[PDB]
Amino acid sequence: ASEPIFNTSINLTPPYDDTSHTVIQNLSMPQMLSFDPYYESTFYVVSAD
Amino acid sequence: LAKIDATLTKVDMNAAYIFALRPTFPYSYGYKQRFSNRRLTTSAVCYAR
Amino acid sequence: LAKIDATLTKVDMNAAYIFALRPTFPYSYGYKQRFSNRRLTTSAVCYAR
Repeated sequence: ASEPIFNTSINLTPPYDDTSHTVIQNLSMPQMLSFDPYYESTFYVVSAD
Repeated sequence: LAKIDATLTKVDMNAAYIFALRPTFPYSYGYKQRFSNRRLTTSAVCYAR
Repeated sequence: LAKIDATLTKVDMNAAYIFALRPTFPYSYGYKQRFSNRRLTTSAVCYAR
């Protein structure tokens, strides 16, 4: 909704798309670049197979 | 850039409240896969609060 | 630009009739929506009479 008003008549369901019915969204910040606040070490994104 | 045109406060108190205290922040979003013939969302528009 | 090549009338009477009295008027058509992942017609070809 363009404005924060929702009583009964607002249509929050997105028509003609239906993608949101299975995948929600990812609005998160990316993974933290360091898991130690003081000392910097390199970790990797590794493959599974 | 936070202007709400004070004249509005003399004609529409409720609209001024909604515009002043609940900012909208519109954005566009989509998904992308590599080897799928499925059709997913590409340029949907939402409003984050 | 209404030419039907009178020689045809000496070889194919029925084809000449069809071409002369029932013009075709080919055209292309499509549909367009804004926020749908559905795939609709884009460049279909029909013949209006």
